Amino acid sequence: HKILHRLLQ
Amino acid sequence: ISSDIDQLNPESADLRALAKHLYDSYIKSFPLTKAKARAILTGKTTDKSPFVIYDMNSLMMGEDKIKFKHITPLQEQSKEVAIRIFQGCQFRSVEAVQEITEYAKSIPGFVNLDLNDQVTLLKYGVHEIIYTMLASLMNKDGVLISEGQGFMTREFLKSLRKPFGDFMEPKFEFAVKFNALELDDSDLAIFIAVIILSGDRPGLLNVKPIEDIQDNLLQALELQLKLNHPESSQLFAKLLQKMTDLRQIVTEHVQLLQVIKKTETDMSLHPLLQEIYKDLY
Ligand SMILES: */C(=C(/C#N)C(=O)N[C@@H]1CCC[C@@H]1OCc1cccc(CNC(=O)c2ccc(CN3CCN(C)CC3)cc2)c1)C(C)(C)C
Repeated sequence: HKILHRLLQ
Repeated sequence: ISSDIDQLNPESADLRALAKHLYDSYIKSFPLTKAKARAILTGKTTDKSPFVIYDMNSLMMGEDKIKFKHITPLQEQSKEVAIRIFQGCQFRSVEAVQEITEYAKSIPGFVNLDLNDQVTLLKYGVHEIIYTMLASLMNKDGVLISEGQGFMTREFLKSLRKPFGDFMEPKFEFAVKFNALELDDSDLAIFIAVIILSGDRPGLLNVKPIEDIQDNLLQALELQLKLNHPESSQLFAKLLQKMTDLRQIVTEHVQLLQVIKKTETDMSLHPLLQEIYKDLY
């Protein structure tokens, strides 16, 4: 789930 | 106990502020409003009309001669008709996620949740939200594409080869019923928020804080619909049931993407869509 939590930053 | 007996619902003034706050994010966050999309579709606009794709001749004239802001991946332009069209859809989906995620930050106390919870919420939410927003771009005839520049017929899409012919009909089926509710961008703003904040999402560590926000938003939405659509009673109810149909579209969507993963080596799913579909239903 790496790309998502990038965008949540 | 006088404090304890404040089991009552928050004041409307606070909710309307929440409604307005959400709306602004929505306007800022997204490229195409329903209000805008409707202008084009009903023809009430001096904006350049959109190019109608109803067959191959139309499609080829579009690809060849018409200028489009949204295009099929350049690499993918070599491909079969049914692949290209869909690859272009796939690309616009990628952007929608970014836009949607930006919007979710705006929701009061989204970031104040656990990121394992908070990332899960988006994983399941986005497609439900995409299908909800797509319906603003649809009618019974077809769908607006590339920021209103093209319009592509429902029947053309059904004339494509299996399994792509049947791909979009269930969205059309939904979009005509959803659009019958006659919602607008100010209603949609809150409703999108309601979709994301669900305690039914699988693998959620802290349901209680989420359920509390959703309750906040359901209260906000209920009032917004009361204020905005006096004619239709139980619109709140009727609207909440559409969440069912959204789910069903999304599950069927993934189940057809299984076929695509097995059926063609040359349809390549984007790394992000792949991430979201990985371990999903
Ligand atoms: C689009 C669907 C298909 N197949 C489709 O909607 N697919 C996905 C379902 C769930 C996510 C995807 O939709 C993402 C999306 C978000 C916002 C807006 C749209 C509307 N579609 C487009 O704007 C669009 C853009 C480019 C192209 C490619 N074409 C450009 C014009 N000429 C050159 C032909 C190729 C298509 C659509 C989608 C279709 C039913 C339209 C195939």
